[PDB]
Amino acid sequence: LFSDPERGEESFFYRQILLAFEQRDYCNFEVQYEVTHNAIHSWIGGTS
Amino acid sequence: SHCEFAGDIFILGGANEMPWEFNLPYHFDISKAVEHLGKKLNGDYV
Amino acid sequence: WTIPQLEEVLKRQRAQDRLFAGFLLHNIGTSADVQLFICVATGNGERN
Repeated sequence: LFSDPERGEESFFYRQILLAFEQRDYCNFEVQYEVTHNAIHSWIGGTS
Repeated sequence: SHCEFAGDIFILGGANEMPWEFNLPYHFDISKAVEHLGKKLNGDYV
Repeated sequence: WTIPQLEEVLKRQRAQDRLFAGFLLHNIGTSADVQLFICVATGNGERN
């Protein structure tokens, strides 16, 4: 979560959030929206 | 690069010896060695 | 690529094993090039 060396200033989810904001129709807005929530669940959850 | 031993020749020389030169090329048998290499007799080799 | 990904790809290409050849260059009076030819041992041992 804190160690993403993909680029020195941009996070992992920033690209996703801009991509989700790009489109206009609301159904596709939702379908681009859920993945950030799901990925945070998977990350912060751990294997407990 | 398959190469194999062929044979031997001995030449007699001395410090005080008359300069001798043959009048004819000398013949040696190497047919067995070529057969060992496996190439045909009328084939090629070095 | 930028500095983060460059440095970790450098680390991950250092991680494994590899072989080098070492030369001792010196001036020869004219620019040229040199070729590398490795030789594999044979049955007779000759550098075929």
